[PDB]
Amino acid sequence: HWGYGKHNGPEHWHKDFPIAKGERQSPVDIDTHTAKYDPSLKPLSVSYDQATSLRILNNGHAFNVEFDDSQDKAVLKGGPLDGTYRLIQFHFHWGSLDGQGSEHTVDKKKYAAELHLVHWNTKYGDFGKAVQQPDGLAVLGIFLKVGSAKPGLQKVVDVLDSIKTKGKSADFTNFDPRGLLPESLDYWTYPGSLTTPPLLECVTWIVLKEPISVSSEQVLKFRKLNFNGEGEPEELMVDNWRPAQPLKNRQIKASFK
Ligand SMILES: [Zn+2]
Repeated sequence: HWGYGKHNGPEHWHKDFPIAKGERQSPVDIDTHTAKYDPSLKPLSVSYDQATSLRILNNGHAFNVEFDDSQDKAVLKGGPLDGTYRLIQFHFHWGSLDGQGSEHTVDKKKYAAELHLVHWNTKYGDFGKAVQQPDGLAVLGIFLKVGSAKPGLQKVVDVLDSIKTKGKSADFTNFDPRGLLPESLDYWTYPGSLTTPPLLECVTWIVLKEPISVSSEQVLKFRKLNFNGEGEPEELMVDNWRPAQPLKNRQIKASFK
């Protein structure tokens, strides 16, 4: 039912998902004047050498690259996190134009896109159990700006033509998610939610300060995808981002000075 249209987009999600009006919704604007450096925050640790990508899928709202999360092959630890979080999928949100597309903003600035690397806490034993808990998920969010090409993104861009419409998928093995990281892993963190329905308040957000650069050619490939299924009227998969939600009572902490 839900999507990003005038009729079914973020403004309306609360009708079927009333947590959309909740106290810990994502994304948020990150005000660098109030998001204070916290010298107790630890560095992020990613152990991705055994990461095992399986498939890439157009699910009608984005494309997901899915990973084998049956063992500790690709894990996020440290930062604000207690214990071990396994990578299950990554996906992006992006705009129709370069000046919009990110979900998080930084002093109201919107980036061209935002990458989300979705991990779940092995405390809970599978993703479905994890999403029911406040400490269930950790999502690493990485901004994209348009400039030089990102070499590590090219493998993704090169298969998007094979999953144009909703429901299409392709084999996608041997993808290295380290290739999507920026050089600095300085971050902001706060407690929040999934940014699509069901909007569950189960996420420790970790949003990197440093954007990655992608080329105009790369992000243009994103914008050729379709929200629709095969044989339906074309609706380009663009502006699949939720806008900033109220911070309410929450604290955003910065890992860096
Ligand atoms: Zn996302």
